[PDB]
Amino acid sequence: MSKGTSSMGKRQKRTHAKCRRCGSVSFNVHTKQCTSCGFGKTSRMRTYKWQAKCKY
Amino acid sequence: MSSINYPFVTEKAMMLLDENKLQFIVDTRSNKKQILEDVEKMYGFKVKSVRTMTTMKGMKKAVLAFEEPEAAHEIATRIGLM
Amino acid sequence: MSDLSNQRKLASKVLGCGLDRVWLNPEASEEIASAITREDIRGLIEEGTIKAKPVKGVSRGRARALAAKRKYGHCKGHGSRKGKKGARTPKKEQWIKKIRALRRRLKELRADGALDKSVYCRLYRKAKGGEYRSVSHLNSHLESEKLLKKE
Amino acid sequence: MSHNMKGQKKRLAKAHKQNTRVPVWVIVKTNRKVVSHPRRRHWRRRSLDVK
RNA sequence: CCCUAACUGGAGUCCGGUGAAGCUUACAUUCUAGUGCACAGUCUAGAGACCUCUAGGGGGAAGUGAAGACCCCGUGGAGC
RNA sequence: UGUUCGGGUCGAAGCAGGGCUGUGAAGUCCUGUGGACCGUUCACAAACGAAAAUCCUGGUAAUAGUAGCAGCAAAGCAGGGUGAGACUCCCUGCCGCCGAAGGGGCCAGGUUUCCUCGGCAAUGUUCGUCAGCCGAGGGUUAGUCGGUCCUAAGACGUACCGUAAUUCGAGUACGCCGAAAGGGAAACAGGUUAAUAUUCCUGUACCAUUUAGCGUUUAGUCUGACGUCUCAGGGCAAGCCGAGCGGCGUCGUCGCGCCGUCUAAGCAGCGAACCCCGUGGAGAGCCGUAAUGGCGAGAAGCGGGCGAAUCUGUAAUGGCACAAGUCGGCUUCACCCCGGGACCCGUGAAAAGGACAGCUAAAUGUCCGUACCGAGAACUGACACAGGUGCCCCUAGCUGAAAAGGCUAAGGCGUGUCGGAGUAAUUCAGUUAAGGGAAUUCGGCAAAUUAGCUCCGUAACUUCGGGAUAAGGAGUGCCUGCUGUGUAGACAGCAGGUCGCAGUGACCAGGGGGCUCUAACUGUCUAAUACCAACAUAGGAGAUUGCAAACCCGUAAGGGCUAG
RNA sequence: UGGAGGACCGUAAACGGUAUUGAUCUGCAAAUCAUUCGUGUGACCUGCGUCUCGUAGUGAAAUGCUAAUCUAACCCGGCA
RNA sequence: UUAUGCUAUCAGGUGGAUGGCUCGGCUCAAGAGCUUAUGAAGGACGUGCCAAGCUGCGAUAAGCCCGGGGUAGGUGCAUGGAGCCAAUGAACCCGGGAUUUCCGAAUGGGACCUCUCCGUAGUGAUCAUUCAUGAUCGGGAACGCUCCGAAUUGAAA
Ligand SMILES: [K+]
Ligand SMILES: [K+]
Ligand SMILES: [K+]
Ligand SMILES: [K+]
Ligand SMILES: [Mg+2]
Ligand SMILES: [Mg+2]
Ligand SMILES: [Mg+2]
Ligand SMILES: [Mg+2]
Ligand SMILES: [Mg+2]
Ligand SMILES: [Mg+2]
Ligand SMILES: [Mg+2]
Ligand SMILES: [Mg+2]
Ligand SMILES: [Mg+2]
Ligand SMILES: [Mg+2]
Ligand SMILES: [Mg+2]
Ligand SMILES: [Mg+2]
Ligand SMILES: [Mg+2]
Ligand SMILES: [Mg+2]
Ligand SMILES: [Mg+2]
Ligand SMILES: [Zn+2]
Repeated sequence: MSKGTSSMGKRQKRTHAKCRRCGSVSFNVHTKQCTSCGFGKTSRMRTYKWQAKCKY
Repeated sequence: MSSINYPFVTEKAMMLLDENKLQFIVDTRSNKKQILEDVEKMYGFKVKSVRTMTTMKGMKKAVLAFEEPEAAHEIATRIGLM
Repeated sequence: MSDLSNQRKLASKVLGCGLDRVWLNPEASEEIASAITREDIRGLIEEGTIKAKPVKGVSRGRARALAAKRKYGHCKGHGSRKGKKGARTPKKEQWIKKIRALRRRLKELRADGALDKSVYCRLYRKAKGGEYRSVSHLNSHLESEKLLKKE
Repeated sequence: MSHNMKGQKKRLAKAHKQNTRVPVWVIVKTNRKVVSHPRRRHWRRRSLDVK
């Protein structure tokens, strides 16, 4: 069975749900974490310095 | 906080009046107990049962059966439907 | 006429048949086109304008003639057999019917006094051992050996 | 017949009622300057990111 | 296979409808030889060549597709 | 930009074309177009000059009215409508497709695609009046169907401890979640809409909790609660046959063919096997089974208890052309009940819940889902995609071993959405082919041969299992009349007659043998060029370690192996 | 009689993917189609759930697979 | 009437360059500078007569109340129809209040369920105090402090 279009017919599920906290469809249904805002992992909002460039 | 918004007046909703039932658009946050108490306080007729459904407009519709015959007609005349 | 397709679908629902079973009168097309509700379709159905065409079954008469001949033992020769001997007559079923017939025969013979327990036991084991082809063979062995307590 | 909870169906209902044309009177009022909006879609396309 | 023939259905061919893409600096009806970065439709000297269209198989355009994966080079990498 | 001097609605900038000057970069003027800004001196600045970067962005050619709209399901025609317009939309008939899937049900997913009306610019591989398209409006009703409840593998939270620290980390303790295919309290038939219907309505039921009265533990057990293979018995949906009745078809002759002849839950009644209890006393042996078996440690026989599916009645008036509606028989999968056996170096979940003491009445039963598709057009693969998800679970008659293949129902379709025409080469896929028969070719690649079933017969070699369907031979249809086995369904066999080139007549359906290499074998693999001799395997051997072990993970706290 | 086996034949059930080096190769398809083939009671196939991942995981081991990406994935950042 | 074509100009189509305009951007300077359990920021959903997006607002939902300024119109981006409001002083602006769904630090429990379960109506976790009470939590463009800490690269390796 080809790794291309044939295996893409099994895409009848999800790995990420809608996030309560931020509204992004980034809540991992297995790890119970939002990969966008960090909901379900931290009480704070997920932010990294590498999300932008070094400001210089 | 009243759960009752207004009577639903469509063809199918008006077909209920000939079986003494009356359909309302209600607050979707409310339940059958609140709908029954709100209608009984709003018009003072005893409610036999409540049927409720949610629509694809995001509304909640409640169908109310009344105990006293002609109560649906009396409320529909008081509102101004008939 | 515009589409009578809505009326045909409604009439197939009301008649409980398939869509192509529904017959719409090609002369009463404008009468049908005015029918919007299930009550109108019911009226057209009751007045014969709309009906369900007869189901065209599969007739089975020539299969009946063949089945009668096969019951008589014909049309069933080697050039007609396609399944293995064993798919046409399973062997365990053959043994089951054979041994049950033999055992019932022996039981009735022991019951009605024609067979005492000593020879009944040996005959029962012989039947279990495939010594007799059928009830007739067992009876023939009984009469040849004179094992029946005749009176 | 997938099974939605109350909120998932509410979000689907909002997506459905967003998929409407701009009113004709809005087009008249804006003098043909507002004739569409970005939430138009078709059900048989790239699906909703809602449910 | 000798050695191919006839026939069947779908394409193709012709008609109506619909309707893309890929090569393209230019010019261009060529052929021979020579010349030239030693493999030229365009240079040189000859020989040919009235134009347009259709069908056709692919000789040529060192046809098109892809900054050769072979070889070497780089004080370039990666894995082992 | 500073500064000097100006031009412009009596027409600035820009744009198209032209005149003149300048070696030139360029400048200026003229005509048209355009409608509000533009220059100039001396200086000063810069995000300051493009033909090139397989340059970037946009626009737009040639190709070209060309390829495609064929191959895996070659499907349409007549007549009548509608409409401005009809191969393509609607009706009737005829002719077709699928018919163990292209029908039926539904998961995930989709998310309004559902229904009605009104449209046709785009979408639809053509057209279109049609439409999953466009616009407007409408549509989803539950104590009993699911979720909800329970726990599974396994997550998550808090605490503790670690960590420089944390949103990081294993373990422990306590919690909590985790199944729309596991467990599970209870509802059926009919009707109703355009679209919902075990949800609304009619009829007839049932379950749970709380309350009130009437009575109370047996309490800790059982149930929930279980693998694979195989088989008996009983039942039954579907299926089939005969008779009556009621329709339809056929009717050149005949009297056949088809359809129907119905009936839920609930309630009440009976109860097969197994098991148990009381009698009984059975061996130079008896009793059983499909089979294994059983028996003085108590067989057969005889009584009793417990205990099914289903069946019978009632619900019986509902729906049916208020047309009939009455009967029998056979079989029964692929479903239900029940019991047996065999296998395991494999042992086949848990918990909620339920039962064991409840009866009567009244009240309560909230929340979420519910439309429709479920795929050759509603999902996913950018698509109305020949893939995948799903063939996931179901399926009528004949042939036949069969759910194969063929031909037909029901149901779904003529949309695996371009048509016409019939005339070259060539081409994709097929049919046939004299005589020869592998001479072809790297190589019998491709194609052809054989083919079902019954009977006869079957070699070398062998690990004794096999080789084996070896090989090689014969038969096979139809009709008439029968025989045997069997409770039956059926199965097996015989005699005679007879037609054809041909009787497994189509469909379906091995070609066979000999000698070598290699790997023992079934199995695994380069998703998308390698299905092999490679990997694995059982077998054989070696090594470490006595458990606070060997080996291994972690920074630690602590872990895997190890419930060993 | 019995009904064992990583037993046999065989399905366009399901799974796999031999050969045609066929069709297709701006495809129906960024791996499909036809015919022909292998397994088809078991080291079987498969739904849903759940866990294991980047010098890590997974692998009956091909450097195979880990979202069309694999001799060290992907995203952003170091980075102009 | 020489077709198919070729070259130049013109007219038109297509297209959106150029010019002109700009409520936008960018940079620099001067100020000002915390907020949230009295539930923030952020998100979801709802909210308009005809309303789909954005914006505002929160079931009192393009809004409600009071004081001041303003004064004759108003009804957001966004002059359409029809109404409504406004001299009882609206709109608008400044100040102060009210309302303020669900999620979210999110905090009665649980979230592939922005909802759901118990309802004994909710002080979740860690802490201080006498045990009335109180503190901490999330957010903020950069700046600040503490701790952990690469490689490309350069050295022409
Ligand atoms: K349904
Ligand atoms: K050996
Ligand atoms: K260097
Ligand atoms: K180096
Ligand atoms: Mg891949
Ligand atoms: Mg920085
Ligand atoms: Mg060097
Ligand atoms: Mg340029
Ligand atoms: Mg067929
Ligand atoms: Mg079209
Ligand atoms: Mg409901
Ligand atoms: Mg649970
Ligand atoms: Mg054609
Ligand atoms: Mg092998
Ligand atoms: Mg090996
Ligand atoms: Mg096989
Ligand atoms: Mg970078
Ligand atoms: Mg803070
Ligand atoms: Mg260096
Ligand atoms: Zn989030």
